[PDB]
Amino acid sequence: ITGRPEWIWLALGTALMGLGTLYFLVKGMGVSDPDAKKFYAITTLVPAIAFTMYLSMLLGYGLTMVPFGGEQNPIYWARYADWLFTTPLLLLDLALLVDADQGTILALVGADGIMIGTGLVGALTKVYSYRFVWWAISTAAMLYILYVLFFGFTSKAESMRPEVASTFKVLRNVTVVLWSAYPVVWLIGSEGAGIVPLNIETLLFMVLDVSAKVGFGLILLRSRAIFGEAE
Amino acid sequence: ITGRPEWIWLALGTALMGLGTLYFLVKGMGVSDPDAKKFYAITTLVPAIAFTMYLSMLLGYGLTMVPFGGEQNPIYWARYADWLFTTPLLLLDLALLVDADQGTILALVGADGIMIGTGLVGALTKVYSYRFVWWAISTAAMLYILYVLFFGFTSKAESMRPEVASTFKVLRNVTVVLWSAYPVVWLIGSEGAGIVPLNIETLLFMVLDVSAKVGFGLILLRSRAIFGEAE
Amino acid sequence: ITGRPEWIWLALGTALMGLGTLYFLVKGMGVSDPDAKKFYAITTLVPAIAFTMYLSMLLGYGLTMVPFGGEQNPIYWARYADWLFTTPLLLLDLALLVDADQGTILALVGADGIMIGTGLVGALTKVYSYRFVWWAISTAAMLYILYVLFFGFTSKAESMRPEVASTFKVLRNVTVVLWSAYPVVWLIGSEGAGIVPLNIETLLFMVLDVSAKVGFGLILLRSRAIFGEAE
Ligand SMILES: CC(C)CCC[C@@H](C)CCC[C@@H](C)CCC[C@@H](C)CCOC[C@@H](CO)OCC[C@H](C)CCC[C@H](C)CCC[C@H](C)CCCC(C)C
Ligand SMILES: CC(C)CCC[C@@H](C)CCC[C@@H](C)CCC[C@@H](C)CCOC[C@@H](CO)OCC[C@H](C)CCC[C@H](C)CCC[C@H](C)CCCC(C)C
Ligand SMILES: CC(C)CCC[C@@H](C)CCC[C@@H](C)CCC[C@@H](C)CCOC[C@@H](CO)OCC[C@H](C)CCC[C@H](C)CCC[C@H](C)CCCC(C)C
Ligand SMILES: *C/C=C(C)/C=C/C=C(C)/C=C/C1=C(C)CCCC1(C)C
Ligand SMILES: *C/C=C(C)/C=C/C=C(C)/C=C/C1=C(C)CCCC1(C)C
Ligand SMILES: *C/C=C(C)/C=C/C=C(C)/C=C/C1=C(C)CCCC1(C)C
Ligand SMILES: CCCCCCCCCCCCCCC
Ligand SMILES: CCCCCCCCCCCCCCC
Ligand SMILES: CCCCCCCCCCCCCCC
Ligand SMILES: CCCCCCCCCCCCCCC
Ligand SMILES: CCCCCCCCCCCCCCC
Ligand SMILES: CCCCCCCCCCCCCCC
Ligand SMILES: CCCCCCCCCCCCCC
Ligand SMILES: CCCCCCCCCCCCCC
Ligand SMILES: CCCCCCCCCCCCC
Ligand SMILES: CCCCCCCCCCCCC
Ligand SMILES: CCCCCCCCCCCCC
Ligand SMILES: CCCCCCCCCCC
Ligand SMILES: CCCCCCCCCCC
Ligand SMILES: CCCCCCCCCCC
Ligand SMILES: CCCCCCCCCC
Ligand SMILES: CCCCCCCCCC
Ligand SMILES: CCCCCCCCCC
Ligand SMILES: CCCCCCCCC
Ligand SMILES: CCCCCCCCC
Ligand SMILES: CCCCCCCCC
Ligand SMILES: CCCCCCCC
Ligand SMILES: CCCCCCCC
Ligand SMILES: CCCCCCCC
Ligand SMILES: CCCCCCCC
Ligand SMILES: CCCCCCCC
Ligand SMILES: CCCCCCCC
Ligand SMILES: CCCCCCCC
Repeated sequence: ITGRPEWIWLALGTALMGLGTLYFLVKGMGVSDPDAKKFYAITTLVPAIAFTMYLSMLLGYGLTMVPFGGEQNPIYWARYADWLFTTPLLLLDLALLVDADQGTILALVGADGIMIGTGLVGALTKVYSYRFVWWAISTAAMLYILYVLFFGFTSKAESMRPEVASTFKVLRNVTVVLWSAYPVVWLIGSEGAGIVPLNIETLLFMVLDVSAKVGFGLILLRSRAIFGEAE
Repeated sequence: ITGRPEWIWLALGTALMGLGTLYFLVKGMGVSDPDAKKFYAITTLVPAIAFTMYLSMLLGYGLTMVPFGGEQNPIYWARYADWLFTTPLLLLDLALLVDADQGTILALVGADGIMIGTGLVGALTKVYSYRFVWWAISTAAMLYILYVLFFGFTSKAESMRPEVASTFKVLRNVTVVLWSAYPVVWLIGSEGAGIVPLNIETLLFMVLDVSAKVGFGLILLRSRAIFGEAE
Repeated sequence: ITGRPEWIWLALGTALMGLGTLYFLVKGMGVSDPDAKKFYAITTLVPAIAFTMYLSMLLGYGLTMVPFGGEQNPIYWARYADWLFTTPLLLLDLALLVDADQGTILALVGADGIMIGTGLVGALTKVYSYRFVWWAISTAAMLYILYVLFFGFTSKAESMRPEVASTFKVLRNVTVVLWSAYPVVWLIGSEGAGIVPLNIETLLFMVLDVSAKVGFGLILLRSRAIFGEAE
């Protein structure tokens, strides 16, 4: 484990995702509202999945070597197995908050799968220049997601209860800022141009992951928007 | 790229799926009917997924070598990753058109997963004679799907609006004819008996894919069956 | 095939899953109740999936070698591909029986995915002591599932029709007893401590699989709880 300088950030990430999972699990014990139960189930699964994948990276299972640039490059593939399941769950939290229609939910989840799937292909591609073709396709899929979150959901939240509109607006802004950083870290990190070393890259993804999952969840599950209007 | 004679058909397929995706995306911009939005989302995702997998084959990522018959045989595995997601989406288009019940939808999607999954196992199997055992199981799963589309959905469409009944009947006939060709191309192509060479096999799958996805989508999204009855 | 002593139990399992699939398929022909169709579709898919994965193990495709303990250990990875899809389908049978809320269904299916996913990682892990870390995480996920089936569903079934309450109680008890045996067989078998040899381990999993899928299905599909109350 300790033979890799980035191990400290993988261990911290593992701990923070595990602690986040347990807090949400305990906090959700005393909840019977069927609407609130939906948000607790979605939001608790997110850091639980991330916990297992951070642990796999810490123990060395989620790491492979990819030859490109005449070098064997360490690629943590477990990140994409994490994101494949956690990013659509996070979008479902937002879509259920605004009572989005089914067709829009399917478009979001499908574009998200394309985003993560093409990012994985780009991470494992051995022809250096082709890695950035996949990065560009994946980034186009992300821009579609961000467009929908702004010019489809925002207008839908305003016609909703005030507390669900204000909570959505906050979580929307958090998501757009944090998610946009991921393609940048990829491009300048060891998967892309190799400007930033792997140990610093790992620290950046850990800060982003914890903020986008645990921080996101703390804002959502403390809001009254997750409960139905009741007397 | 150009070192493979089949590259021209992979490049054409990539272009036609990309163009198809963009047309459906633009055409769906001016749509607010929640029913129509469902069909546009399903139908636009189909060629978008196929685009990415054709590109992976063009660039050489979606290709592996499988030893059988005393030879290293080029097997494009990316086809099955495509079909795993696009064939159930196409069946969902048909099932939603006739307002199929949930139990029937689950049976269709499950049989479809078995069809594609066993076809993938057959494509990667190293014992030559066993490849055709998997082909037979996969073909049995397809025949179940075709039976349901005829002796379960057809009777349901007649009790529906006339425009949804006539549109379903057309898309049903297109699907049964085109899908039935796939097991035949597999059997006589490089995955099976090896009668037809890979470059011709690739041309045939490209014609079938574009027809079953883009051609299918053009018929559906030009129909009024996708809109609810409104004044 | 016959070069492996466990082949006899893989062949028996294949036959019993295939026969089970055909019986459920025939029995479900004469069913039009939309509620009953749901249970028949879920319950017939379970042994059909298991059939294909037992066949892959029989023919040698679903087997790999994992080095640990200074030895190349035969690991049947196809079991986890089976369980990944069949265990959530079995939980869906139970959840639909008691009309569970959506949030609870998602929590069950998500915990089940974590259970199977971490068990697969543990089966393929090359550092011997780490294999049991994954076993423990997977077992914690199972205990969560069992808790929900007892202290969330049981109370919900009592407020239901008497026949659905008594049928659920029976299937609940069958599930908790049979599922609990799996982590024990893993721990003492070739994936874990290696006390029980592989051929005996394979026999035990076959008895458990057939009972948990075909036996489970025979109890459910003979009950009147799967039909709506009708005159
Ligand atoms: C509606 C939305 C959900 C739609 C989703 C969008 C999606 C279509 C976007 C594209 C996804 C696609 C790129 C997934 C590729 C997975 C692949 C990286 C797995 C590893 O295989 C890659 C190479 C080794 O580098 O295999 C070496 C050769 C091996 C012999 C490969 C044989 C196994 C194949 C991988 C079998 C295909 C399985 C499916 C891809 C499983 C789904 C994986 C997940 C990442 C989507
Ligand atoms: C309700 C419906 C959706 C049900 C679906 C029906 C489905 C059950 C039908 C059978 C599907 C099954 C054959 C999928 C097999 C995937 C497999 C080809 C992936 C590549 O692995 C094959 C060998 C190399 O040749 O791995 C070499 C050895 C490696 C060490 C393998 C270890 C990884 C395992 C593959 C882990 C299992 C992952 C799941 C199979 C992922 C789903 C893939 C998709 C193709 C279903
Ligand atoms: C809501 C719920 C459904 C959530 C589900 C819970 C889930 C997150 C729990 C953890 C699942 C995770 C451990 C799955 C790992 C699959 C992995 C074993 C496949 C084989 O790859 C392992 C190594 C060889 O040993 O690959 C060698 C290196 C290769 C180069 C690997 C590159 C391919 C990657 C495997 C791509 C990721 C694909 C996804 C993991 C596909 C889903 C598989 C299924 C088992 C979940
Ligand atoms: C909890 C994890 C989250 C919210 C991860 C989000 C990840 C992304 C938005 C990743 C995006 C990428 C691109 C847009 C292209 C480059 C490759 C990716 C996958 C890093
Ligand atoms: C857009 C792609 C489509 C509609 C693909 C359809 C593919 C099939 C219907 C494939 C069927 C197969 C068999 C029936 C057995 C032989 C292997 C397959 C997977 C080619
Ligand atoms: C039809 C198959 C069924 C119902 C299989 C159930 C399997 C389990 C409940 C497996 C549980 C495991 C653990 C709890 C940890 C050890 C590894 C597993 C996956 C065997
Ligand atoms: C979206 C965030 C990207 C900003 C990356 C900042 C990295 C600064 C760290 C110093 C770079 C290390 C280079 C010298 C080793
Ligand atoms: C009462 C609110 C705080 C509860 C404690 C939460 C502990 C989980 C770890 C959170 C750290 C990361 C927060 C986002 C920066
Ligand atoms: C379902 C369509 C299958 C028909 C295949 C027709 C192939 C004819 C092309 C000529 C065969 C090439 C053999 C000589 C190289
Ligand atoms: C107005 C209808 C035609 C629009 C142009 C569609 C261009 C997408 C490519 C379609 C070619 C394949 C059609 C099926 C044979
Ligand atoms: C949950 C069931 C686990 C019980 C396992 C009993 C196995 C007894 C078979 C004899 C053990 C073989 C050891 C000598 C070869
Ligand atoms: C009339 C009920 C029996 C029908 C025959 C079922 C045959 C399928 C194989 C069942 C054997 C396994 C039963 C569970 C132990
Ligand atoms: C490729 C993996 C995608 C599945 C991720 C799991 C979450 C799915 C959310 C589905 C939302 C409901 C759509 C109607
Ligand atoms: C990782 C694979 C999980 C999917 C298994 C297929 C069954 C899914 C059941 C979904 C139940 C409905 C949830 C609302
Ligand atoms: C185009 C939709 C408007 C909202 C999206 C904001 C774009 C942020 C740019 C992200 C940069 C990634 C490289
Ligand atoms: C048996 C259901 C009737 C409709 C299915 C038509 C069968 C077409 C044969 C396909 C040939 C594939 C080898
Ligand atoms: C803790 C929830 C109560 C019901 C679960 C029964 C636990 C059975 C123990 C299984 C042993 C697996 C190692
Ligand atoms: C080795 C660098 C080659 C540059 C390729 C950049 C491709 C980016 C595509 C974005 C449209
Ligand atoms: C090398 C050819 C061996 C023939 C096997 C055919 C199997 C087909 C099974 C269809 C029932
Ligand atoms: C080689 C045996 C090492 C023992 C590790 C046991 C780990 C079990 C963790 C359960 C909390
Ligand atoms: C609940 C605390 C979980 C912390 C265990 C993971 C941290 C790795 C320490 C080496
Ligand atoms: C929108 C046009 C997309 C065409 C790019 C793919 C074709 C491959 C050319 C080499
Ligand atoms: C319907 C009977 C299915 C039996 C075939 C599988 C058994 C393997 C025999 C070698
Ligand atoms: C993106 C930063 C999240 C901050 C988490 C703190 C929330 C406390 C209510
Ligand atoms: C299967 C052939 C499809 C033909 C596509 C043309 C549709 C234009 C309306
Ligand atoms: C767990 C044992 C199941 C027994 C199956 C027999 C059911 C006949 C109704
Ligand atoms: C990490 C355990 C949390 C302790 C309870 C927090 C207040 C519900
Ligand atoms: C109005 C809410 C502002 C939230 C933005 C937070 C950016 C990290
Ligand atoms: C909408 C604000 C985008 C912020 C992008 C930050 C990328 C590091
Ligand atoms: C009555 C519609 C006929 C459609 C069949 C088209 C076959 C390619
Ligand atoms: C229902 C007509 C079937 C046509 C099969 C064509 C196979 C090449
Ligand atoms: C009251 C029903 C008892 C069922 C338990 C069966 C254990 C195999
Ligand atoms: C609730 C009874 C548990 C039985 C466990 C059996 C494990 C072999």
